[PDB]
Order: sequence, then structure tokens, then C-alpha cells
Amino acid sequence: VRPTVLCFSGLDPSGGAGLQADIEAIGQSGAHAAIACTALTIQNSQQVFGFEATSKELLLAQANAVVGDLPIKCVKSGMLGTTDNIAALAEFLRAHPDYQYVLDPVLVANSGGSLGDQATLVKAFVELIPLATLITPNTVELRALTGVTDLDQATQKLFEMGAKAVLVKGGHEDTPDFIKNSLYIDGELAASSTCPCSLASFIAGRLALGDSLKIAVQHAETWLFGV
Amino acid sequence: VRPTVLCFSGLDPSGGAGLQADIEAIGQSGAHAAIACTALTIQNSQQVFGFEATSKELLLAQANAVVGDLPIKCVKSGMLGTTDNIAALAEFLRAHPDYQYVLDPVLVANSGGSLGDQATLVKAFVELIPLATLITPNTVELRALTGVTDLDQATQKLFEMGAKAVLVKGGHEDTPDFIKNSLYIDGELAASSTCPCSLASFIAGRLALGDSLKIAVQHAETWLFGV
Repeated sequence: VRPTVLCFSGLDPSGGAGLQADIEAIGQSGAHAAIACTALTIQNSQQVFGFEATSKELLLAQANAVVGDLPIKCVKSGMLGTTDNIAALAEFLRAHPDYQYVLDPVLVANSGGSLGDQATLVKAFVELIPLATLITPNTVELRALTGVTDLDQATQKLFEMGAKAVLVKGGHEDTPDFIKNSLYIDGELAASSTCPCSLASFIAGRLALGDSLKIAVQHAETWLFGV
Repeated sequence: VRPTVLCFSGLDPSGGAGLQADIEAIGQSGAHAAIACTALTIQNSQQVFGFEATSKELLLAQANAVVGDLPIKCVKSGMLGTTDNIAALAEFLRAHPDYQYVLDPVLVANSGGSLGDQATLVKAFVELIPLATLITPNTVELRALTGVTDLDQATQKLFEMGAKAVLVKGGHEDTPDFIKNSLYIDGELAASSTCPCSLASFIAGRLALGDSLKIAVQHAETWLFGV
């Protein structure tokens, strides 16, 4: 088996996002995907009708079945659904500090439909921020996590909250053709790029395969520049 | 969006089988996968610890969110978990007789671990057999569905039970290097082939794209001869 990325992600039946997108991205990165499903959502391209969040017990049962069997090198999270599941993931990560971890701070669906109570989820994410090898917020997620509207100030706030590295997707350098991404490591700009961007799972795959953070981010852009 | 295959399949956290394999195969066929998850299983490469079957209500809710939004052309089923879910799928298919349907009669995991009570599931599958465009049993599944050990006789029994077409995977022509597949249409041998075989979802994708059954089966073998 290839190095494995274990994904704590929700299921989108329409196949536009969620663990399906994780599987597609990780396969294309060259790694193997394993899945601990956090929720069965009821949604399509237009709206979210609702979701059934996985219990913390069933979430950890899925994850722990993978541990010891597959060569897990990295964890990726997307939709977690509940504060219980955020806490369960933190528990899992603290039991395995040797795993890398890519935090994609999903708060809402592509359609804008609810994937949980944002106020309580934002507060719960505080626990996961310092555990991540990389956090990948878009500009909306960045502001929600920090309560700061200025992008520069919000980025610094994330580092004050314990972030190790942050890939901010979008911002003042965007155009009709590209979203500009900025990679910060320990509060400093490390790479400033673009992307013709769901990058978390691909990056996780490259990290599992032994890439440096900068090399993983670059590969993910190259992948999309061919996608 | 590409033509869509809607998959009624279970989740295997280790990523060796289940809806993950459906997503990979359907993407490579050129179609789009949508998912109605029938169960969250707890398993790895070595064993099945257990599973939590999706309720018939949540199963249909996932499926119906996809209907009307995506261009569904084909349904594929794998693990269904419960007799309730087999009945729910039959209900769904009879509401949409225009969908093609590939029945992969999953009864047990790759490891040999239980995915439900085989005696009651075999009896429940009677309902789905006549609805399928194609059934894809391996030799074990073929014998279990029919209660017949002779492969030729079991195949004819499946047609007496209302089958329209059957792709039997494996048999007396197998070797250490290849499993031989036989495609029967209306009780007659239509194509006799080999395969260097989880073919159901790839075939479903090709059917969604407008291929004939024989052409879809051939494409699926060509795919593996490069995999």
C-alpha cells in the first residue's frame, strides 16, 4: 500500500465535494485515501437539506480500524459536523502526534447551505488549530475563525492562536481568471502563488509521500494547472 | 456535468472497496459518480469488526437529493446491509424504470467478514434480480443467489429468476494469471472474456455514457489490462 492519508470528512451524495473529492485528489497525488466519515449529508448542487452527523464513537471506530493496518502518514479533515466530532478528532490527533495534519476549516457547503452551527464550531476549532501541520482557509473561513476582517491581521491572529502554517486561499490579488494563494510558515510569507481551490487533500497526499510543505503546495498548483 | 451513476454502496474506511472503489472506477470510465451510502462499516484489510447500516429513510433521502439535480443514467448497487435497504432500492428503481441498473450482489467483504445475514439477504435479492440491466456475480455469489453449485445450471437458474443479463466472474477457465468472465444475455453466451475483477461500477459508467452492454464489458477489461 502507498502512504495513507486518513480523512475525517463528510459525504456529499451529489459528488461535488466531501470525502469523494478527497478520494479523487489523494489518488491523483499518488497516495492512498482512507476515510472516517463524519456525516451523511442530504444535499445537491443547489442546497443542503440537512445532515446526519456520525457519533463520536462511530467516528473513532472507523479511524481506529485503519490504525495499525495501513501506513497512515497524514490526517486531513473537512466537514466535522458537530463539536463532539471536532473534540474526537483532537483526541485522535493527540494520540498520534507523529501524524501530519491538514486542517481544511469547512463551515458551510459550496451552495451556502448549513453544515452545522458556525458560532459553536468556530469556538470548537480553537482546539484543532495548534495541532495542524497546515491550515487551508479561504478568505471567509479565515475571517470566521479569527473574528477579524482584515486579511493580514486575520492571518497574524491565526498564528497568535497557535497555527504552524497557513495557506490562505484568495484575497486582494485575485482576478477573474485566478485565485491567489499565500503560504505562511511561522507568521512569515513563505510562498505567494496562484491557482486556476480545494487543495487540502492533495497537499496531504504529497506530505504523506514525504514532500516538504512548499513542495507539496507547488505540486497541488501544478496539478490544477493541468486539471 | 457528465452522465451520472448513482451508487447504493457501503463505506469501507480502509479504502480497499465500497463506495471509494465506485468513485475511482466511475471517474476512470468517464462518468460522474453520485453516492447513496448504505452503511458505515468498521473494517480493514484483515477483518470486519461490524457496521452501522443506513436507515431506509436516510438511504432514500440521499438518493432523492440527487434526483432532479444530476443527469442520472444508471444505478449501481454493492453492499446494501439490510433487507430494508434492498427493499428501498427496489422501490427507488421501480419509480425510475428509465434508469439502467447494475447489480453487484455483494454478500461478504474481501476479508470474508460479514456484511449482513446471508440467508435473509439472498432471499431479499430475489426482488432486485429482474430489475437489473446486468448482474455481476463472482462464482460464490452466483451459487448463493441460486442455491445451485454447478455454474452452468446456476447461471440458467438466475435467468429463470428473471435476470436480463449476467456477467459471471470466474469459473472453470481461470488460471493463476487471469479470471475468465462470461457475459450472458437472455440465457445465451454473448461474450466470453478474461480479466487480469470489480467491474460493476466501471460498466455502469460506460452504460451511462451510452455504450452497449458488450462494448461496456469490453471497455472494463481494457481498463484493467492497463491498470
